[PDB]
Amino acid sequence: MKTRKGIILAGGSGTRLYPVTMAVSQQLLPIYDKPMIYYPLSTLMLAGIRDILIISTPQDTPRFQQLLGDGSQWGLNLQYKVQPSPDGLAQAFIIGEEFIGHDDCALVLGDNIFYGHDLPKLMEAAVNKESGATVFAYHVNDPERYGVVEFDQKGTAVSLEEKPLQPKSNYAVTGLYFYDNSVVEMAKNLKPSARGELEITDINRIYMEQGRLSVAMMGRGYAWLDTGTHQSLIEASNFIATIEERQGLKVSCPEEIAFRKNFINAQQVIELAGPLSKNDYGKYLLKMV
Amino acid sequence: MKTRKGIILAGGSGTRLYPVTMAVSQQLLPIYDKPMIYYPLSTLMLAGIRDILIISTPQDTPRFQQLLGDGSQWGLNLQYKVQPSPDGLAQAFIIGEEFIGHDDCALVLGDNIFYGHDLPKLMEAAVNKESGATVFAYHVNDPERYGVVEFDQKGTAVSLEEKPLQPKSNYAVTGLYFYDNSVVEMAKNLKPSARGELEITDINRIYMEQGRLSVAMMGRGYAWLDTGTHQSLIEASNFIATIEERQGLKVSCPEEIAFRKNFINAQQVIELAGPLSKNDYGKYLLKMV
Amino acid sequence: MKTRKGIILAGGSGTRLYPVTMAVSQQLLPIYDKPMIYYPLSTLMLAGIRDILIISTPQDTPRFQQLLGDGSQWGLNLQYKVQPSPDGLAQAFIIGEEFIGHDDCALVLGDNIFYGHDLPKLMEAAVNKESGATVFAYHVNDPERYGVVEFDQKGTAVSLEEKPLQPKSNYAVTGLYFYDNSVVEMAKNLKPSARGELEITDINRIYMEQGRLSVAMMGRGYAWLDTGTHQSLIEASNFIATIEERQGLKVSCPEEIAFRKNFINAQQVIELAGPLSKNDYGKYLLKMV
Amino acid sequence: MKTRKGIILAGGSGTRLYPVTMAVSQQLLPIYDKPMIYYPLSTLMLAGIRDILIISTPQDTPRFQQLLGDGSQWGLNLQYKVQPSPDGLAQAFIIGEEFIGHDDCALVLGDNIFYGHDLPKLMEAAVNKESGATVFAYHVNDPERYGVVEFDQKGTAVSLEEKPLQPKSNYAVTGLYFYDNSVVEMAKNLKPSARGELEITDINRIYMEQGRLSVAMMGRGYAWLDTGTHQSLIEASNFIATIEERQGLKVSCPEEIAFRKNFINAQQVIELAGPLSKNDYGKYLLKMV
Ligand SMILES: O=c1ccn([C@@H]2O[C@H](COP(=O)(O)OP(=O)(O)O[C@H]3O[C@H](CO)[C@@H](O)[C@H](O)[C@H]3O)[C@@H](O)[C@H]2O)c(=O)[nH]1
Ligand SMILES: O=c1ccn([C@@H]2O[C@H](COP(=O)(O)OP(=O)(O)O[C@H]3O[C@H](CO)[C@@H](O)[C@H](O)[C@H]3O)[C@@H](O)[C@H]2O)c(=O)[nH]1
Ligand SMILES: O=c1ccn([C@@H]2O[C@H](COP(=O)(O)OP(=O)(O)O[C@H]3O[C@H](CO)[C@@H](O)[C@H](O)[C@H]3O)[C@@H](O)[C@H]2O)c(=O)[nH]1
Ligand SMILES: O=c1ccn([C@@H]2O[C@H](COP(=O)(O)OP(=O)(O)O[C@H]3O[C@H](CO)[C@@H](O)[C@H](O)[C@H]3O)[C@@H](O)[C@H]2O)c(=O)[nH]1
Repeated sequence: MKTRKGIILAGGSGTRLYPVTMAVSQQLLPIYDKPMIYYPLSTLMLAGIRDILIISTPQDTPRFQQLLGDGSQWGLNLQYKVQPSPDGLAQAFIIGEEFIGHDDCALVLGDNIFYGHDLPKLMEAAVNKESGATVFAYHVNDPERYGVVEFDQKGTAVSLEEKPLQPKSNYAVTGLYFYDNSVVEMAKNLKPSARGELEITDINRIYMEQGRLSVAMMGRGYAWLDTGTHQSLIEASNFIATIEERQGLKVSCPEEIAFRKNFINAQQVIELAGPLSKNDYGKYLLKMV
Repeated sequence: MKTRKGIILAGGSGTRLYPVTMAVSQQLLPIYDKPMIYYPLSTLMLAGIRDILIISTPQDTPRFQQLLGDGSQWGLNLQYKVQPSPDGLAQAFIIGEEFIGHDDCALVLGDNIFYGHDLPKLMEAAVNKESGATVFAYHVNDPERYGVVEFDQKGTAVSLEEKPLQPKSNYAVTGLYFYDNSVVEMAKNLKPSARGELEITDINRIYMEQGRLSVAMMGRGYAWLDTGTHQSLIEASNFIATIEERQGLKVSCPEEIAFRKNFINAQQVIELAGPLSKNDYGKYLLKMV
Repeated sequence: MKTRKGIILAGGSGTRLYPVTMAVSQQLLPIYDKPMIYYPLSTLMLAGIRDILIISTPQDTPRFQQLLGDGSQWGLNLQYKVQPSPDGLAQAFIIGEEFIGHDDCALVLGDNIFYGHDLPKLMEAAVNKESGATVFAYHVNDPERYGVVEFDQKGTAVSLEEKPLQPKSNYAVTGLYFYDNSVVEMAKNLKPSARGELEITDINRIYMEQGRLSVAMMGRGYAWLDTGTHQSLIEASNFIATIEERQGLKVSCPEEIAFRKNFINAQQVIELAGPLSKNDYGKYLLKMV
Repeated sequence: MKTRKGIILAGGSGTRLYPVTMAVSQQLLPIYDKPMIYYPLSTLMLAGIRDILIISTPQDTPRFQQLLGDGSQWGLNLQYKVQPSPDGLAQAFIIGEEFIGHDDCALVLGDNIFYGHDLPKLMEAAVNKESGATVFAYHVNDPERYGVVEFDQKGTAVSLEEKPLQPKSNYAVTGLYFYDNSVVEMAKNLKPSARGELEITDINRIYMEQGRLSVAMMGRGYAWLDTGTHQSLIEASNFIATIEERQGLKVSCPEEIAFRKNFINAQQVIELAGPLSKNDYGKYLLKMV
């Protein structure tokens, strides 16, 4: 089956970004012209996923609801669930067990921003994979900060380690994952790691050992914009601004993607444009159709 | 009397910045490494004002309270009051009548960012003025968007117009004002303009006609950053970021300002820095003391 | 035949960028960590093109030769020729007539900077096209400034205009072109335009009217960094720096491309690294092998 | 005597910046909208110095002369001299001995960028000093990279060390110095240091030991931009671009300075702005007068 459910994990207290995140959720922070979460949301929409569960903190979930509603305005079906404590990426599947049901599901971090050509085809295999899991590898300068995947000479991925002190490679596993239905029980069966979290890397290693993990390489022609510091956030906004102003197009605009993939029509677009017409956003949509 | 009370007017629905202000008050949005509200707050602190009333919309006032508390952590006394409808800048003095009492009071807009090494000195005269008012002029190339002050050959302020279609000068009257106690009665007597607002420019014209208006000039050593569009927000964040890292200092950091003006001591700075120490905002403070 | 010759047109006086370009040729200006010309040179190398003619002004041509030499150090064959006066892009084929001989040839502008995922594949049809020409269309905000290609409902390119006052579309024809051997005679018979230049757009319209022009779409996932203003130059440098620092990889590094495509071996790279080892460039190459 | 002569030391091979300095003199590289040399040149002009000697390498000197000419277009008198080998900053006084004659003279490095609203007043004292020397200190986080000046409790300069492994303070002695006529003979008596150069710090230590040294402090309102690496160059260009755009001015624009200090008149400004009018550098000047 094609993966048609997705979860955006957008919780966390954001201590690493204080004081900016003392009174605004990290995933609501603007990346130039739109909140951060519009980017990973766009990534799921580009993969054809329209049924999505958003997980956030007790305090932030209602702000995401206020921003997005049930998503029907974009031809989506959005649901929300609260994560009491940030216990690890894998907890997303426990919290989302009912939402997932017996289907396949993708997980994307609310702060995962991708930009690049052919992202839909980069994700196509993952979306259509019969069983197992797919993750994406990206070369970074500081592998120690991420889940790291090692490849042998044939170029086959043969190991995964979470924040290794001596990375076996410079390839980090990104915040976009595709899983089959077995991930739910797999997650419920995990024990906390040394840092007290249900590790996504433990989930991935299981799939790998059973030969069910596909590691899709995301080439250097793609940008995976970091959002870990005040500096990286402003560099992400400038990057997106440089692209949009030059092209006269927006990057990860849900309304545009919904329209282009026919989740909604021109008429619906014109309505959505109304409340946004005081700036380039609403005008952009009207000009579009 | 030295002006020792101040009001930060930080209401508004933020429609102009949608969708980034759909779930977030514009004044909580970050300008590089701190919430926008830290900027006008620092401006008042730099004038020696420690008793401050923050006004916002019903919905947003509690978020400002959660972010700032009563201000005692920085040696300030912050109180809060709500503005049900944005009836105009001058309504700040009606809502703040009880807070003001019989004292002089300054008003700063919550979305105004003032920068300038000599600003404290420039505000000194305004703080000490015995009666009347002081406003701050800044050269812009789009005067038609603001209150505009015209000067005669001698250099005396001769007229004030709110968004003149044919500006008489290129000097905008910025959102920082120091008034004597009579502004409250002036405000309570104003009638709404054509746009249905109690205008700050009408208040300023009254002081001008009584011969009690001083105009402080902010020359090219100053910056008054635009926060009106997605584009101006990133331009403002870029400005703060480049100046802080190239000049090795922090712009409008209340903890630093409170410490430097002795509102708080080194022990308190370290205590405040703890929760903020995962990034340079907190580490800078620890190094400072 | 596969296109195996290329021309980099890097002349012009650069008046648009004065006074920066009174002091340095535009194509020698740094785009973060390397001279601008390294970018279009990398593009040709990525297409497998190693036999290249560099055209510049009488004053600058020796500068490029000083920088690049004959390119043998990177397994290329670089030659130089002077363009007495900037009489138009098409003059490149007259100046390069002897160099081109009877072969196919690509033309890239010395200030053309592309960044994106599958560039080699995007150019593959062009490199292998039997006869005719191939150009690349990119969506921009200001088509008026470029050669514009209009598409009909079916998506077929139906017209080409050079800087139309009323663009028939928002697709600009970039500075990368692939031609068969017939372009030389077209160029020799072209009459100057209203502005007194031999227009590349007239050459392209000739191919188009013969039904021999392919228009390869460069999606919004690619960046075509503008280099026309002081502002666009720093946005380009920041864009590249953002990508490189995050990845720990360089964009358009000729030594790396030469090495990866086996134009040179590791031993060769070590020698090239020597004179560059005082900064990350030299160190990067050493680390690479 | 008022200091009326200045020397800009602009040699060196700039190997740390390869490959961008392979075919371009480092001081001809742009810092946003004008060549690097314009900055230290403006620093001298702001001190009222109009008789200037530019010293560079045998390959680069002619390029500066090509760009700047005799400086008469800006009411200056510029002359040039070649430094055969980079034997040290202090060699400037030997090479420039004939130029200096019996007068006082300032020395500024060709790659130092000084910014600050009060710099002119700050330099006024130095220009008027009857005898002795004035140097400029600036706080840095990496004092070990520069000449370092230590102050006692009183605030008196008590030691000077060139690149100390154990810095005695964090105040760097920047690349701007004002000397009386005794500096020439001091230079003739210097012996090369361990690194084989005539050190400016030995000269300054002599003045210090004779109790004839003044140290001007550049505090928070100043910026002293690093131009040593590819990264610092873009950081410096970002600083200039942001300050210029946000504050509506030009940093170190010789035409503007020449006009404002009455070195040239409005007609000459327009004439000079013509060739520069395709962009804002020229348009700003036209608007200025
Ligand atoms: O104790 C925790 C841990 C994470 N989070 C949140 O979950 C998201 C994950 O971010 P982060 O903690 O910085 O990622 P890491 O936990 O360091 O790494 C995970 O996410 C990386 C990027 O997606 C993967 O490379 C790693 O393999 C995976 O373990 C964020 O928005 C966090 O706020 C919390 O709230 N609390
Ligand atoms: O009743 C009100 C009116 C305004 N605001 C806020 O105040 C700021 C002011 O913005 P805006 O209303 O759009 O500015 P204008 O009212 O058009 O202009 C005012 O602010 C300018 C400087 O920013 C001055 O030059 C003008 O003279 C003055 O009238 C915003 O964040 C508003 O939301 C409130 O909170 N309540
Ligand atoms: O005789 C010439 C003409 C141009 N150039 C250089 O080529 C580049 C092109 O810039 P410019 O001359 O300003 O562009 P245009 O010639 O106005 O336009 C051309 O380049 C555009 C994309 O850059 C295309 O869209 C247009 O169709 C094509 O005609 C610059 O670095 C020029 O200096 C030369 O070296 N020699
Ligand atoms: O004989 C020489 C020596 C240097 N330079 C140039 O002068 C600048 C100085 O650069 P560099 O030699 O690398 O700096 P240092 O000599 O290490 O440091 C000097 O410059 C610093 C400020 O930039 C001061 O703090 C130090 O005290 C002073 O010794 C460069 O553009 C050089 O190419 C010359 O043109 N000729």
